[PDB]
Amino acid sequence: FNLDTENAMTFQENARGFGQSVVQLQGSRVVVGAPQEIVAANQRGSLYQCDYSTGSCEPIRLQVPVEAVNMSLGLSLAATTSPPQLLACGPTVHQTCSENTYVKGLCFLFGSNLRQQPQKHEMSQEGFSAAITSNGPLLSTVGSYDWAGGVFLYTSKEKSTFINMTRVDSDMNDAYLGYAAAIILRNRVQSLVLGAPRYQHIGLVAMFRQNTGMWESNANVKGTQIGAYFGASLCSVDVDSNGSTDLVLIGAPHYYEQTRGGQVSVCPLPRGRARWQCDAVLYGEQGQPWGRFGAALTVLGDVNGDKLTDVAIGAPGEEDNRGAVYLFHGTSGSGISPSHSQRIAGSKLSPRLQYFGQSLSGGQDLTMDGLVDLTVGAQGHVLLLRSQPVLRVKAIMEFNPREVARNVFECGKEAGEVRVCLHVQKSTRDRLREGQIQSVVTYDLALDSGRPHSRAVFNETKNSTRRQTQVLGLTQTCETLKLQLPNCIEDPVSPIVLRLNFSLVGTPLSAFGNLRPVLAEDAQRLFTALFPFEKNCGNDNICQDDLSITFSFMSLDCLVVGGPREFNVTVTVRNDGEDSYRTQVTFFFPLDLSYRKVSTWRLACESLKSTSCSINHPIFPENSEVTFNITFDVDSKASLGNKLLLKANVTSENNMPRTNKTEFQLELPVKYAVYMVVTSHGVSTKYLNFTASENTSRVMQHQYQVSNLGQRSLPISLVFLVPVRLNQTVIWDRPQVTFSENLSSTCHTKERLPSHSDFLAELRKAPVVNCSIAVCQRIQCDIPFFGIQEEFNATLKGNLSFDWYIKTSHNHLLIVSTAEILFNDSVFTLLPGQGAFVRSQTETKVEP
Amino acid sequence: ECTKFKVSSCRECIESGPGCTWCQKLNFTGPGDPDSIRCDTRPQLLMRGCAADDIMDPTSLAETQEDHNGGQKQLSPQKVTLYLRPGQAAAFNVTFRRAKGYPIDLYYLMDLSYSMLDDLRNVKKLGGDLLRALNEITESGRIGFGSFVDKTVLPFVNTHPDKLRNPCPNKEKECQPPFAFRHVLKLTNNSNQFQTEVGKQLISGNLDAPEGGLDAMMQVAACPEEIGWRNVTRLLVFATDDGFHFAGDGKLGAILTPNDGRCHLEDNLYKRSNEFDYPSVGQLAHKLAENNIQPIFAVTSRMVKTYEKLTEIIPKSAVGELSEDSSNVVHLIKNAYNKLSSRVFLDHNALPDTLKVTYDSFCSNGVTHRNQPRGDCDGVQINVPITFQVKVTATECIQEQSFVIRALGFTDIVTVQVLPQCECRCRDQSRDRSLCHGKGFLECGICRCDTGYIGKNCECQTQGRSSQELEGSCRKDNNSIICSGLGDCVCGQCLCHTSDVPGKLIYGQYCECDTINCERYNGQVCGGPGRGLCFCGKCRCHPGFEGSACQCERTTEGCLNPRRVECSGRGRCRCNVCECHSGYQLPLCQECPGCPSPCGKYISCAECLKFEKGPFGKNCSAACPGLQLSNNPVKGRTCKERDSEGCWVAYTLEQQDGMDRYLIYVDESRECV
Ligand SMILES: *[C@@H]1O[C@H](CO)[C@@H](O[C@@H]2O[C@H](CO)[C@@H](O)[C@H](O)[C@H]2NC(C)=O)[C@H](O)[C@H]1NC(C)=O
Ligand SMILES: *[C@@H]1O[C@H](CO)[C@@H](O)[C@H](O)[C@H]1NC(C)=O
Ligand SMILES: *[C@@H]1O[C@H](CO)[C@@H](O)[C@H](O)[C@H]1NC(C)=O
Ligand SMILES: *[C@@H]1O[C@H](CO)[C@@H](O)[C@H](O)[C@H]1NC(C)=O
Ligand SMILES: *[C@@H]1O[C@H](CO)[C@@H](O)[C@H](O)[C@H]1NC(C)=O
Ligand SMILES: *[C@@H]1O[C@H](CO)[C@@H](O)[C@H](O)[C@H]1NC(C)=O
Ligand SMILES: *[C@@H]1O[C@H](CO)[C@@H](O)[C@H](O)[C@H]1NC(C)=O
Ligand SMILES: *[C@@H]1O[C@H](CO)[C@@H](O)[C@H](O)[C@H]1NC(C)=O
Ligand SMILES: *[C@@H]1O[C@H](CO)[C@@H](O)[C@H](O)[C@H]1NC(C)=O
Ligand SMILES: *[C@@H]1O[C@H](CO)[C@@H](O)[C@H](O)[C@H]1NC(C)=O
Ligand SMILES: [Ca+2]
Ligand SMILES: [Ca+2]
Ligand SMILES: [Ca+2]
Ligand SMILES: [Ca+2]
Repeated sequence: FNLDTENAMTFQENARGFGQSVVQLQGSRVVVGAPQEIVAANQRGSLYQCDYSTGSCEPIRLQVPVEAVNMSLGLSLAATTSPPQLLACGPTVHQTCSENTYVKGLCFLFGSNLRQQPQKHEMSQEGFSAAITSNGPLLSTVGSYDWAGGVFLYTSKEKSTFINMTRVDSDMNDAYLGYAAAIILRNRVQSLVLGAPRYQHIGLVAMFRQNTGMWESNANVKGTQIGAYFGASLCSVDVDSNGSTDLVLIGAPHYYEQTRGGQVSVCPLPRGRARWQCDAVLYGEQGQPWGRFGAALTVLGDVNGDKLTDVAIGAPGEEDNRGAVYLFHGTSGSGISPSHSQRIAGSKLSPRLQYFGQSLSGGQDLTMDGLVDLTVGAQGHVLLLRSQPVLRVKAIMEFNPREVARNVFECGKEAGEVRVCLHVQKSTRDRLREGQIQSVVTYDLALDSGRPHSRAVFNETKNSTRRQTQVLGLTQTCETLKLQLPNCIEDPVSPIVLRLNFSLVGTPLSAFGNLRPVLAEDAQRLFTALFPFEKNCGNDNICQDDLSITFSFMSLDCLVVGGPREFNVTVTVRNDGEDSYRTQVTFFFPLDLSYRKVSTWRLACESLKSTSCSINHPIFPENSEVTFNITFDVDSKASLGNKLLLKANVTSENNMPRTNKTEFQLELPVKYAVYMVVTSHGVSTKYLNFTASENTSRVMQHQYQVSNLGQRSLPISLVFLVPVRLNQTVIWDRPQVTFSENLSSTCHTKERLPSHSDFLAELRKAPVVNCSIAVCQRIQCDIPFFGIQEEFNATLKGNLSFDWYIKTSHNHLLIVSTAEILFNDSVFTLLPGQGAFVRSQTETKVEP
Repeated sequence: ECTKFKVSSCRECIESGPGCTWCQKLNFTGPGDPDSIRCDTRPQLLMRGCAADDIMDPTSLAETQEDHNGGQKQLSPQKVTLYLRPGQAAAFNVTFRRAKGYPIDLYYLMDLSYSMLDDLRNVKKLGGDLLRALNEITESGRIGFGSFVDKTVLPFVNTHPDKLRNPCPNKEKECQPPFAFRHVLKLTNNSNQFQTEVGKQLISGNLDAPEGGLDAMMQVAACPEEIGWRNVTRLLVFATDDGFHFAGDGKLGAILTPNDGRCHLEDNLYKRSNEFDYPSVGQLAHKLAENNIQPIFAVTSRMVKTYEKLTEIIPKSAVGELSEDSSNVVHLIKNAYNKLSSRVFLDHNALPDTLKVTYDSFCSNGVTHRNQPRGDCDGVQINVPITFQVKVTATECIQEQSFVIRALGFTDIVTVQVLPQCECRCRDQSRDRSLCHGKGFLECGICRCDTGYIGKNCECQTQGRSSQELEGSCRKDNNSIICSGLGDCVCGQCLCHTSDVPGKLIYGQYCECDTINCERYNGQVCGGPGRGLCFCGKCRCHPGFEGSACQCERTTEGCLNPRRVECSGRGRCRCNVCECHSGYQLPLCQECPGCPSPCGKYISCAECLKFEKGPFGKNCSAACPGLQLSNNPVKGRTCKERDSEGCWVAYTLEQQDGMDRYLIYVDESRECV
């Protein structure tokens, strides 16, 4: 598939540890670390900058300090392309002090020239993993605070800030936080993800955010199996390329199963205040125990040419430690596909490769062909798996005439004509010139594929099959080949069918180093075209029909996405004039819907996406009418917009023009289901005594706790009704609404008069004291964004006024305040039954 | 029921389903009936006219071979053979019996970190007790000793020349330099050798908080001859008070070569320890399994919960709370041995996915498990037979092959030979050839034809054209197209075409059924091969699935809370998903948000029960139906209201299974206004 191995460029070096870590640099340069090559006294580890043009590597003339380093330099590397920066760190600097030999990190930052560079809590190994932020390098200390972990973020060589978790009862000891690090972009604001492969013994990965200047850990996930070593490698993936991170990949290379070793998991970014959780797990091939799948992670950009970021994953333990590398595509649903697209095996490359796939680097083009290149590390070898351009073939079969003449088939020299057009296209964009890409394609044409004794044969082979090969450029090419019918046909019920299936072989590019094009793995390799016989439903005339379609969401007012999950529409199709052959109805509908069933004719159906239903193949009689219930399934997490536009139009083999009634569209309102519960809380002052000797001011509070238990974030308008005056005497003085969750909102107050004038008798009838016995104020608070699964304590506070107390027959009275959550009914709704809890009341009882 | 894809020969009926049967009588088929009628469900065959001697399923069966002279056979039969059938599982009863007198080999592998000083002090005077306690179970026991600290490299230990000489934190004390593994004592039945060789050991220490003993156990498994294992019960006591290093930790010490599991012992020391990483937990677990070595994780209280997780990876391993000074080693060993011997896991060696070996377990003490992935039983007594119903389903008509069933922890195995019973043993071949028009030959009542002839009785030659009178009979009614337009009539039967579109088989008597026309779930017909198959508008599910498209399971139900009741008694569940009434939420209906607190209206109930007041006019028992008072505090909603006497009743309302029933606990310290 896409990554090349037949002509893979290889670097050799007798340096010990060469190929342990690789990073790409702008242009055609790769920096490879050799963390065990000894070059001087107390000096191990040197950089090797490798060039595609020179075909070799020479050491970077670095001026290592003299402080008895043994840096193991090249064990960790980092780089950025704009501005040109590259970071090399030596995690293990053996500082032989008077009593102990501590291990610290030393860090080199380079610009466009690798000539001179700056070099600037023990046991920290400061440069174990490295990243370059938009303000400077980011260094990870796996050993800070008894191997708990942490990172240093650098704005300048003099100023840096330490980032880590809060300490809780030594649960984070030995976790190795910073064993991997990554950068996640949130609205182009820098944010951090860190991994702890040893956390407890199961592993942990966390997100760090810059919440109002400070760095805080908001979410984290944990591993399942002991010793699976969850969190060894991290890889932030921006699948959609919108400028914001979507997923974080967490590798567990030592996950143990009976026939598998190692796993990686997908953890999409949490939304709002929701908890961070995994949703998928990836695995290597079966029968490869201890494969260490997930030891290396990298971003390859868009490899297949579909604007979705793809990942490669290293498996250096496979096939007796000769290793493999796995390519996974990103999916359009902001996910990663559960199965690998390619496996590269060290055996197929060279017998000399050991630990193949221990290191990966991708993101830039080194071959200057315009395609991202992946560089892979091995013990003493480095290979350049150049991404091959992806070719897709579009085949157009156009029979001439469009239909088989009646006299040609009705009861061996009878003949026809077909034009086959093969058009090769690039899915990717690159710098290759026109005419450079040459491909060799071979294809097979089959007339009546799937049937014995085919009804037609080709002219140039005199049988029902033809194989042809040619060298094709990147442009439209066509060839016309005649057809023959060896016999008359007395059962013209089904067309002659032509099948085309092909295989494409790409010629190596001589200029760019024997690079070959590759046919896409998901490309349509089988093409079918129908050569229909002429109809005779008339006085030898051509067939025609007046087919029409109408449908309605009968007895349905609005479509609720959150329930019910299935809806069906009474589609009716009518035919007039003459019989219609092979009537198919295509339904075009938003991507979030899916098709389930068709009921009531031999009616069968197959699956903006489309769905074609076969209305009683092959024929649909005169003046006939058919009604059926096309049943759709609505996604629970769907987003169809304000209205959903179902569009269906009918087609027939007659190919009649598009009359206005052959197409029908009817928008229905979309009203998203929400489920909001408002309840009083026990801390509310539910009871009070009675006070009539003199008026008093006593504070009481009613907390109408609000929750969003659905799956939609919505704007809400929340209203309290609070008594303020009875019998020209105030019951409340100043009701002040308050929110404890600091969410953005504004509040105002309005006063309205009581609905009944019978406050002298209503108290006698019932002891209720609400806005029908007293003047009440209306506090309305507008919230523009109430998110998913978030709660806030809407509380009311103010001083009660005993200026109206009535000594009625009942020895108690009830002050009642009601809070109801208003929402835009044009878009949002509650579910039946459970929707009675949108409003709530709290009563403060006053009696002896 | 017997669902048949256009079957036309005897063995095809067996391939086509688990419940299908073939019949051999010649009268079973008329001129207008296709040979596929031979294959159907057994009662329909009996109804149509087949007989118990004319029918041939053929049932999957087993043969058991045993030795009469062999006494106290721990695992029988010695070997079995299975004439397996696709879909129809064979069953056979493997019997296990705990034997007496099997000796024990005990190897003691211990952490020598500084926190293990007192434990090492106690252990060095324990050899005789361990050997005698081994003899108290079975005679002729043996003991050993082994020691580990950690890799001799940073960060795991500091590499300063002074500290390498003396790594233990107390500078004054005399301690041995760090080492990965040292084999101390040969497996012997002499206590003097144990008390001598162990007594030369000295304490040590590393810098990191975990230790390396996973690579020590990996060497204790890799060196059989040096350790001295017999072909007997082998025990490996592992005594640690803290966590372990495992694979991946070596990158901090610039170590990246995997541990290879070979015997690297040289002069009783694991030299070359720094050129290999630590092993993974899967390396140790797998390697101990292929040598019948049973780990006994003697770990301290804080580490017990961590080490329990190893037992999910390592069967035939036990974990016990080790004291801070290893005083309870003998009792822990005996309890672990009893747990290991009573917990008889019975599992096979790996086999092709075409075999779905499954176990039913009729364990001893009244417990029974069904369709378990591996045999499971506990409390296996001595000389008390136990029965495991091994259920083996094929789906392939496999080629003659073999696998091994083994009682884990024991050398005894069961060889299983497996053979395709899909061939037919019909005796009809002795009939005269006149029935086949003198061209073919008759078996199972169907005239099988050679390459030159075709048809039910070989009447139609392959060269001759199809007769129109035969083609006209392949129609359901006057309006039906010939073979429904998806096939051709060959000697009176529709030869179906094949479709270039993926997965569309065409079949049925008149070539009228397609396997793609059933209604879809998640965009796939019947949920794809993983849920069911389509038979022209009807979906048949595999066991464990139901519904119109096999989208609904009938097993491993998510409806059931751990109390074994559907949706906590307050909701039906159609298709494995609970449906609720009122403001109750998915999935187990355990809690109701939004519904106001009912505490204020149950005051009429709490006023009576805890205080034992008489009837409130209406009787108290009828006043509070469906509620119980607990003699112990319960967890849930807390509430406080005012009673009829003006006193604060502070009580909690824990909801329990059913509709409108709770538990109430009321504070006795009543306070009144
Ligand atoms: C995260 O880092 C902070 C400091 O940035 C650590 O806080 C120190 O913890 C040690 C532990 O004994 C204390 O002695 C220090 O007094 C603490 N310093 C401050 C400023 O509070 C914290 O322990 C680290 N947590 C983890 C999990 O690594
Ligand atoms: C540095 O590395 C050399 C080469 O192995 C070694 O001999 C020397 O002891 C090391 N020095 C320190 C301080 O680790
Ligand atoms: C087309 O398909 C047939 C059957 O799968 C295959 O034999 C043939 O090689 C294919 N054609 C090409 C050009 O590969
Ligand atoms: C159509 O929808 C209704 C309402 O959900 C459902 O009861 C019915 O079974 C569906 N199918 C048909 C054929 O009516
Ligand atoms: C289609 O479904 C509606 C309700 O969804 C039902 O009233 C109607 O009878 C159904 N149509 C048929 C043909 O079953
Ligand atoms: C039917 O609708 C589709 C929707 O894109 C359109 O392309 C097509 O031209 C319409 N008419 C026919 C006859 O298919
Ligand atoms: C006020 O209280 C009365 C009596 O309980 C009740 O009927 C009414 O709905 C309440 N609200 C208003 C706005 O009157
Ligand atoms: C509301 O207040 C109560 C008591 O102060 C508290 O227990 C609860 O958590 C608060 N609500 C939220 C959403 O935090
Ligand atoms: C309400 O009472 C509180 C405390 O009794 C007092 O501080 C406050 O001034 C009073 N008035 C208002 C408007 O809050
Ligand atoms: C195995 O024994 C059980 C009784 O323990 C019995 O029910 C079962 O039928 C036996 N298995 C076979 C295949 O007979
Ligand atoms: Ca994004
Ligand atoms: Ca892609
Ligand atoms: Ca390139
Ligand atoms: Ca101790």
